[PDB]
Amino acid sequence: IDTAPVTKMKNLKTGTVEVDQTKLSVKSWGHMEPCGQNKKFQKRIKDEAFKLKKRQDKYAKGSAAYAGVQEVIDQAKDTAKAYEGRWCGKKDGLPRVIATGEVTRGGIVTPALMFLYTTGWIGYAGRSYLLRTKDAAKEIKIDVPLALTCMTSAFAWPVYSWQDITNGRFVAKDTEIRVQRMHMA
Amino acid sequence: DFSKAAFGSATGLVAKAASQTTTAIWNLHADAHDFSNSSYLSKQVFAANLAHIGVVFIWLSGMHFHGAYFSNYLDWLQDPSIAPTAQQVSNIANQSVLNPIRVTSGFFNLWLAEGITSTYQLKVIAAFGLIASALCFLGSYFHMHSSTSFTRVLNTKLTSLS
Amino acid sequence: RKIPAGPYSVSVEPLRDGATNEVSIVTPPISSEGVQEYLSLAPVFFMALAIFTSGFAIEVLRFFPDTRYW
Amino acid sequence: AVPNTPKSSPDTLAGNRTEASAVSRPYDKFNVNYPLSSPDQARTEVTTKEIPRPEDLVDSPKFPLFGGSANGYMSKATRERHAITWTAKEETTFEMPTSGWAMMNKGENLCYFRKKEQCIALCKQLRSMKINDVKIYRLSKDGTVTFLHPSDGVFPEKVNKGRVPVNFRPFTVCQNAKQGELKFTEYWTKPYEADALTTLFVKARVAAYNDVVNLFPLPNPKLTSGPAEPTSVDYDALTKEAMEGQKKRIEAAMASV
Amino acid sequence: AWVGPKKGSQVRILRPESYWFQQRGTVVNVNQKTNIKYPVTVKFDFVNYANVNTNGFALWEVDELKEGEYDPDL
Amino acid sequence: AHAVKIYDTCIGCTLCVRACPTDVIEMVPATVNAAKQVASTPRVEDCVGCKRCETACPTDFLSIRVYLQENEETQYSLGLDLADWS
Amino acid sequence: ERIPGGKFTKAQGKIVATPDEDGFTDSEVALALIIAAVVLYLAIEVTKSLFYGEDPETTAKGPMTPFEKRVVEKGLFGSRGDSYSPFRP
Ligand code: CLA
Ligand code: CLA
Ligand code: CLA
Ligand SMILES: CC1=C(/C=C/C(C)=C/C=C/C(C)=C/C=C/C=C(C)/C=C/C=C(C)/C=C/C2=C(C)CCCC2(C)C)C(C)(C)CCC1
Ligand code: SF4
Repeated sequence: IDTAPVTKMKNLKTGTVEVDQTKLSVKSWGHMEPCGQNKKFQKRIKDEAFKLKKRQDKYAKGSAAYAGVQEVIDQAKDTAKAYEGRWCGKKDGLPRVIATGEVTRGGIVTPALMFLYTTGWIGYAGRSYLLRTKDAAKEIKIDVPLALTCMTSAFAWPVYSWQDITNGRFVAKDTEIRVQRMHMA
Repeated sequence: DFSKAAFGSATGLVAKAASQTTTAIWNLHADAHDFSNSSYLSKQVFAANLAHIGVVFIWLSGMHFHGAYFSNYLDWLQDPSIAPTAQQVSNIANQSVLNPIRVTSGFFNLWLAEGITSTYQLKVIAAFGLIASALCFLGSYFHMHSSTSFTRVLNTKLTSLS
Repeated sequence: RKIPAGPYSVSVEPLRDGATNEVSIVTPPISSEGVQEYLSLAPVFFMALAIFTSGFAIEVLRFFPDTRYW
Repeated sequence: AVPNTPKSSPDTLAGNRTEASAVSRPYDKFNVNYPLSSPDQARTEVTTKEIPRPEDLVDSPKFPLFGGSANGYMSKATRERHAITWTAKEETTFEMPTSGWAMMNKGENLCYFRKKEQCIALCKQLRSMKINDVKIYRLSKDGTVTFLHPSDGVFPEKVNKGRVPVNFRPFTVCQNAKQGELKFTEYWTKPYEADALTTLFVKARVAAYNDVVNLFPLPNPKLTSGPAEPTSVDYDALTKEAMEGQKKRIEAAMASV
Repeated sequence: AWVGPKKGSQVRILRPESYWFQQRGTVVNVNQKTNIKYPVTVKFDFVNYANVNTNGFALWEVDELKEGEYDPDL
Repeated sequence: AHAVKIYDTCIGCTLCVRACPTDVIEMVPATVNAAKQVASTPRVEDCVGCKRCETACPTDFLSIRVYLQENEETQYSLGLDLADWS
Repeated sequence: ERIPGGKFTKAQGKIVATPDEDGFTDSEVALALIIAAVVLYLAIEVTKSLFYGEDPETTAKGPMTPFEKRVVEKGLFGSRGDSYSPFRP
């Protein structure tokens, strides 16, 4: 006869909320540690290697299947060595993604920038093609030279897009597009 | 000419403003094999059937090719109790766990019922299946583009067909 | 074309006199401009783009397995 | 036959179908001139002698070459019938609206159906086969015959004189009043039935409400039995200045247009 | 005299409920009869949901646009 | 009885008349369109509500509008074939 | 006696202790039924009132109470409006 684990609150009657500046970093958090010395992560790596070796033992030495599983084992070892620098909890051992904004191992800022640049490239290439091919024929029938021209020319999307936004050539005036006014606004 | 007519459906789709919608694309797909009534309907049907036969021959050739190269057919012959696998899986991403896929199509039992004992025979069958698929595609082309109308096969020549 | 034959037919008219030594090429009269136009179709072009992107991702995953450089 | 059809007459099985439709569906009524659009529109009258009820016709020469089907109307279970009277030029096959096929007579033809939709479908089929004078009648429970379809003699596809417009609204579809504007009126849930005057009036009323700078306060009623409250605002001066404001606003608005 | 938009001139649709509202269309012909409520026949590149791209509009429901005072990019 | 209305935008196509499976719409003379004819619905009691007339109207929006009234269903509006209420 | 189903019933060992007697006897149950019968009569009255609606003479022939008069005059308690709003202010 017992309840769920009771958590302890802060009876914060002092009238101030203190945020520790030194705790605003992954290295200063007591629930996540680097994967290198995380015992649970090391156990996970050992279990993975043992399972890979057991799978390898099924196939005889020198066979193509043996070589395939051996390459898998080498890939797993290299992946473990790379992940030793990640951050993985203290009880799970699974490497975590830090989405605070700190530029750290396994962070989000660099992947976010790379994705945003790539997809702004995609969207600006498509928009440029639609602007230079204002025709359904050229939409169903891709003008491959012009399409690839737009695709390779959209590399400057972050600056050209902002220039068009600030110069009025990007957005359209609300009085010039098909906007929903059926309520007779 | 023929290449121009290959995208003729798309050209007709873009020709009229009424067909410049995604609904037109979905109709173009839905009405793909709906061969409209015309003087060449039977030619179209027979050529489509022969093309499908060629596709099935491609499939059979691929299955025999996997049996020849990516299968433990010989080991299964030496011991039928083992798991019949005929699809190798390359080590990309992390899919290496399922590298031998136990095929359950019964091709090993079928081939044993056909007297096939060597993977060379499976290679030969795959090659001849590709040849048969090529012949079926040639025949389908021919019938669609240069052959009899076939309009008599269901009413007039039904006795001969049956 | 009194004999009913389908559109885009490479067939000679079957209403011929005694055996003719004529050249009737049974191969599609395709055009290089037409072939290039067909391969520029939105389905063809975008499926080729998808195949290229998928294969590029495949090769990146093969030569750089997992996200080791995160 | 008693197992084939119920032994009792259609009227006996109907019971009080009338005097209950008037109660169950008091809205279900025909206008004063059902087949037509204006009261002064000839209104050709036909009787049972011309188009008799189907139960009074057995092996009529005007029936087409029809072999009977399970898809026909419900004898002894329904009393309303619709009849088609069309004249042929030759004996050919046609599709019955209730599936199956019949063959038309050389001269006069006559078919009976339950729904008017079947008759109109058959009329469309016949006119597609170059047949004029397709007349469609309706048979009631008591035998009264109402002439329909080319009601004024001219098919509705062709414009004819003497046809008053019906349900014609003199504006665009989205120029109907909104339901909120027609609230507390008989046209609240049916703004498409409001008059043009009413729709324009409420569309101006909503604009009038949104001008509180000139909207009038509309003083409170005197409901309490006590003496009138002295207050601190003169309603007479406010009414006079509101009259002046209304006059000047109307003058300016008419100057604008 | 001619009343309404000139033939072949781009006009912007002022009818709130029209499928091409605030969009642009080319005038085909304007019926020069005072009794016609919607004489201005305008053709649009886009078809509506009924797959029709030609409609008649009233004189007050179309705004005639000059040759270069509109946006060519719609 | 599903109320059916005609509006000024009608241009005398006669397509709505030809599309009606129960002869509801009818062509009256008028002086609002170049065709000098306008649809009218004097036999709304026969309207089943199929909205075939709306499918055939070429105007930007439906010059003929069918307003379904489910609280006023009729054997003619419900398309009853085996039950009679008359 | 019950056959326990569910891991937590077995783990926690909670026992469904039946009371020795009933709990409400029979007389108090009869009193509850009588009060419920009175409530049922009131419910029948309310149903008859609501089904036939409010008659037009009441609220038109019965003069409003001075409270109601002053409330409608001054626009209070949901008056001067077209809403119910029990949580008005
Ligand atoms: C030129 C191509 C293009 C561009 C610039 C945009 C841009 C936009 N779309 Mg969009 N979209 C596109 C194609 C495009 N779309 C296609 C093809 C579809 C059909 C699947 C959609 C379906 C779609 C929906 C359902 C929604 C958007 C939304 C949006 C807006 C937010 C961004 C977003 O959520 O993207 C996300 C994009 C998608 C989910 C679909 C992307 C599909 C492919 C990747 C895009 C096609 C690129 C094109 C073919 C490139 C060819 C170039 C070549 C011809 C040279 C933004 C204005 C959202 C919005 O309105 O927010 C305000 C929204 O809810 N779009
Ligand atoms: C001998 C077999 C055979 C043949 C020759 C045909 C032939 C035809 N059928 Mg048909 N049909 C068949 C079997 C067959 N059918 C069966 C078994 C069914 C019941 C399921 C149907 C149900 C059916 C309907 C309901 C309709 C047809 C129609 C048609 C006509 C046009 C087909 C078309 O345009 O499709 C074009 C091709 C496609 C749309 C293929 C798209 C892919 C399909 C929809 C799903 C496939 C998913 C795939 C298996 C899974 C992907 C892999 C996964 C791992 C991702 C054509 C005459 C249509 C018609 O109008 O006829 C006149 C029609 O409306 N058929
Ligand atoms: C890259 C993916 C891929 C590819 C190319 C193939 C290709 C092939 N497999 Mg295969 N397979 C795959 C993934 C794949 N498989 C996976 C993930 C499994 C689960 C372990 C299997 C299990 C499997 C078995 C057990 C067998 C094959 C067989 C085959 C061969 C027959 C051709 C075929 O599939 O008919 C084309 C058929 C289809 C495209 C689908 C038909 C409709 C299916 C059966 C219904 C269910 C659809 C799907 C499976 C459910 C999920 C779909 C969606 C929700 C994701 C062919 C070489 C057979 C063989 O003889 O190999 C030599 C065989 O016996 N495969
Ligand atoms: C034994 C006894 C007896 C008898 C008893 C009885 C018989 C009882 C009964 C009781 C009962 C039998 C009860 C019941 C109840 C019920 C109720 C109570 C209900 C209610 C309901 C409500 C309340 C609601 C309503 C409503 C609705 C639902 C709708 C309309 C509206 C309204 C709201 C109104 C005697 C006297 C001889 C003696 C003493 C004791
Ligand atoms: S189809 Fe529409 S526009 Fe044409 S006559 Fe009928 S209601 Fe009028």
